[PDB]
Amino acid sequence: MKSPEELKGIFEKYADKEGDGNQLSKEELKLLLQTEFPSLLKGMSTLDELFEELDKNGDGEVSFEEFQVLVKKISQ
Repeated sequence: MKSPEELKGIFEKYADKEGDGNQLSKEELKLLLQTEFPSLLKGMSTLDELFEELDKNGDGEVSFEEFQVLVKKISQ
């Protein structure tokens, strides 16, 4: 969605590796940049503050409602 089928993709590929492909988790956010740009998860203390930067109780999941702050991280 943020690019030619590059953002909505994570949301069906890794978001799908776990349950539906319309929700994410910590084991499928990292794989995102890794495929597109692994070092996109900077901001220091990353690998975790990317989860709270979107939701605060997803329960370890990130639906496309919280995966939006990342949608502006692919296009470029």
